[PDB]
Amino acid sequence: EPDTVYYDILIPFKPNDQGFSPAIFQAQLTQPIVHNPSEYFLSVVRFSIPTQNIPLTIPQIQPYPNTNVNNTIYSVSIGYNGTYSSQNFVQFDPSLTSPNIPAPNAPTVTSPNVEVTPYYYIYDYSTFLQMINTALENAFNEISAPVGADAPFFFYDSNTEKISLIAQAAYYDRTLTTPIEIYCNVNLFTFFDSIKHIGLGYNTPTGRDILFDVRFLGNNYYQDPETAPSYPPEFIQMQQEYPTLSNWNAVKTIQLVSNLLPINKESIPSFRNSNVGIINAQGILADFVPLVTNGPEARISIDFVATGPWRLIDMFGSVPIYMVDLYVYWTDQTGGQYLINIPPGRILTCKLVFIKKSLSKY
Amino acid sequence: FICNPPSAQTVLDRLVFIQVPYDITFTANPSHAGITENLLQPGRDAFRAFPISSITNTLNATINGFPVNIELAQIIHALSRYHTPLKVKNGWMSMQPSFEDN
Amino acid sequence: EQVFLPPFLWDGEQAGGLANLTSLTFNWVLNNNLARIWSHSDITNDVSGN
Amino acid sequence: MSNSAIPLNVVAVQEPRLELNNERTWVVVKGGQQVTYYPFPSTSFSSNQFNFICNPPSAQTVLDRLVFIQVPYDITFTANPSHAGITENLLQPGRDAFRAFPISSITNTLNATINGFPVNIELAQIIHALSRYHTPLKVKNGWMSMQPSFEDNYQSYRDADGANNNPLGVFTSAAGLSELPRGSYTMNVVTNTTTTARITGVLYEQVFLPPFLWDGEQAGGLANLTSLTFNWVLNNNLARIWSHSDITNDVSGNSTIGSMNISFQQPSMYLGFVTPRLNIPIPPRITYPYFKLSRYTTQFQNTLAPNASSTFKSNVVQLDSIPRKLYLFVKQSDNVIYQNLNNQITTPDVFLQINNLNLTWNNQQGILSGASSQNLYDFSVQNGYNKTWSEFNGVTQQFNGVSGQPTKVIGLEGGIVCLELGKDVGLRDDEAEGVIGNFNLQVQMTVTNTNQYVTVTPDMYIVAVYDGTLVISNTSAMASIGVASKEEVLNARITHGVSYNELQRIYG
Repeated sequence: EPDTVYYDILIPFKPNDQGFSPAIFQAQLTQPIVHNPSEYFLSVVRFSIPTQNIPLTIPQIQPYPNTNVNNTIYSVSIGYNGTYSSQNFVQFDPSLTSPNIPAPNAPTVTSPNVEVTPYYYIYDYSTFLQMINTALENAFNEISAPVGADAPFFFYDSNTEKISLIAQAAYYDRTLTTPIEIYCNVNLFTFFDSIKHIGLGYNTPTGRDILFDVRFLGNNYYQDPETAPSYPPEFIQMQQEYPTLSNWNAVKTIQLVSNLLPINKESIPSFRNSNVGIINAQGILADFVPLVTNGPEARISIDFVATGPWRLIDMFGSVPIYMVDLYVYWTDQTGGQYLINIPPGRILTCKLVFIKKSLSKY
Repeated sequence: FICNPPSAQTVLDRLVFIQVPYDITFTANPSHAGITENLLQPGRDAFRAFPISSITNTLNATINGFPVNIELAQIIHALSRYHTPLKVKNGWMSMQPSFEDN
Repeated sequence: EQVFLPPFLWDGEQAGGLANLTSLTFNWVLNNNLARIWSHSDITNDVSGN
Repeated sequence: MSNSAIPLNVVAVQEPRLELNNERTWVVVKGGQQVTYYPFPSTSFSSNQFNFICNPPSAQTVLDRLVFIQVPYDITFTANPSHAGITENLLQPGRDAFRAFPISSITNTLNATINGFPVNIELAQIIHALSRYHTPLKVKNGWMSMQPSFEDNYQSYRDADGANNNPLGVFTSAAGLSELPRGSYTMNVVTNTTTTARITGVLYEQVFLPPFLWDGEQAGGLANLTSLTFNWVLNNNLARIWSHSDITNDVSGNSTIGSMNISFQQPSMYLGFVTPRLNIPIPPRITYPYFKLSRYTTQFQNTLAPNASSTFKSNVVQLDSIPRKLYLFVKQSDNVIYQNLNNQITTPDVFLQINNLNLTWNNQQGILSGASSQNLYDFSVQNGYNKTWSEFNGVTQQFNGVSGQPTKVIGLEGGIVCLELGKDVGLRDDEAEGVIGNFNLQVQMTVTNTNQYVTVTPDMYIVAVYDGTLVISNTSAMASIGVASKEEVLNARITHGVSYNELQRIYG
């Protein structure tokens, strides 16, 4: 009967014999919280989630004909004279991750898209850039020369916190008359930008458009660091000004849902196109998009202390409440559920509030 | 699901259910091998009864804006044991895999 | 699978229906594990046993 | 109690273990003196048709509703060229029995006139629809235990053996307190080998058609009858009594058995006359419930197999009165299966599975068109269907565990949808279960065949059953359908008094 009662929901940590925790908690409470919930607006403060376990990205595989479960919707190019190289895509190799998970099966006629197994998760920038590298390198080698010159590579600074692009340096700078060039799949682009990039006509049949430009044009010279310094400097560097965390993320939302509290049922949006429609109805408690920018680390943890004003959900029937049930999920486009997982070292904590309707509303 | 009665003063029958087309694949564990003979056996492996209900953490329905929910997971295997007679067991119930664990 | 919660009923006896409803709506949240659908024989293991 | 949205009224009850007080009475149970029984032997049986006539003693003796007819017989099979094979005893332990139910399956029609007004039921195919329908285990295992009466549940015998629920097995091998399989019913074998076999016995079958009853409870037996004469007429084919399994016959389609003949010795029929007490007298004229089955059948040219679907159109009809109940089962055709016995003896008694049905009663179409097959089963069970969902719509994945054969599929049984018109179709207002007028139906429907073994040409059905009242007075037999008027039916003082279910019982 009192005007307002708070409740605390925390979930500890429970691994399987196989190390994994379901971030759900559910509990029958040994004695009713609200005497009669017809006159309460339920709302939530202070909820918090360990995000330490989520991929940085789930890289996307081309939906076929494509029978290697592995190579993706990515590519690169080199030019010289200008003889081109047919784009080599990029092959997301398992053993840089895993290596110990079963791989799925590439899908002729039937359904064409490979469903996402925890197998595709990639954490770090250290792990993905190191993949473009094996591609550019492997690309370049079809079109040799002149003389000796390493193919370019991507590296990500810690605290930069910005990805870079290193390339020689007395060729292939774009101001020289004989320059070698880089191109992409225009899809892969989103991560790399904003390097300095001349645009070329979007999605052309033969691979190659967008043109990462080396030439400086800068307070931009760079060297080493694997030999004693030398004049002129070793290679040009073109770090992106913007620094993004970003386009990169696989986290597109998170969603606490609770199938117990008398509540009211609001619909979540789909990623389907055709159609929209079609309002669905299930209770939805609290849920937020990633707040840009909380700056990495935000990969470390999400947090939502309420800042006002009270945001109310409703409550309906007249059953004294006996159960706190709560589920947490993180979603990616294309919009699949993936119930969140709590890492060995952290505890997952919501809070709750009931207010007596009469104080708030006439 | 979300479904509103078609018309005014339309009474609604009380047996409700749900059909759900599925797909499953089994994979062998690379220990103890072999491992001779087909993975699925003749009188060795079949559905748990009743399947969907057992793997439901909880189901909710709200008749006319007032919420009613049950806890399907643990309640069931005990609520299923009685009050069942053979007549009834053989009837409505039969659709879902229906036999107990002796 | 039958919907199992009263008022709705699963025993073969028949009793009045719920007029005058405006909007029914259900909601199924699946238990996380999903292996629990299958059963097995401990025998086929055998002797190790994984 | 007056605690609800609308106040409700209270009463108390006492828990079973204590009343302990309420008025007791002593209920003496009066039944007329001198119950008797007598075997009336058939005045002029034959091989083609046989027929009994009996007259109740007088105006005041009440005959009872449960009648049956026992008939002694012999048979003889003889191994044909050129199958053999020709090894082992011509009958085998798991493979042979009578069809459930044996003489019922052969009757072309059974006619029985009462008190001078003739009521008859066709029986060859109408009997199997009614067979699965209303019985439960405890009543199946009572009166209906005399005819070899276990329903054929597989789509062909061939696969059945040897399952401990196989439809024609030996007594041992059938679980404890259950329905025992067809093979168990006794008759002596005078001889058996290869090249010959000969059996003799006596098979009971209780005459089916209403008024006479086959379900356990008793309703007042017909009186005051003046005279009563049955008479059957059988199908010439007659080879249908025996049923035989497939496996034993060899490949090249050759059959061990063919051919053989049957014999009957004069058969009888047992009536039970009861006569009332001195002081309690029976009213001059009385009134019994009077049912009436009918069958409409439509066959087509097209064929489907071994498991492809089809849709079909039943012929249009006009119905004099809305009937109480209807049955709509489509079964392997009658055109075939009277030609060429081995097949004729062999074929089971199951029908094709219903993928769905679309029905039109008068001036509406599309009734039930979006209802999934599963729904039909539920209403049918509600009417008493009694078979599990697995067999209805039957098929089964029984899986092999050997490297590396494919894994057998079994064709199982059949489905037979039933609807009650008030319960299920919904009759327009001012109209109800008994009323008269002219309402045309035409039931389109889609079906798949399931047994893996043979191609099938299918003939659809519709059994309807009207409910009337028939008055007997000696000697008269007025009978009338829909008693029953449109204005009276509309006015309809309604009693919150009687339950539905008690009403359910006096079927049907």
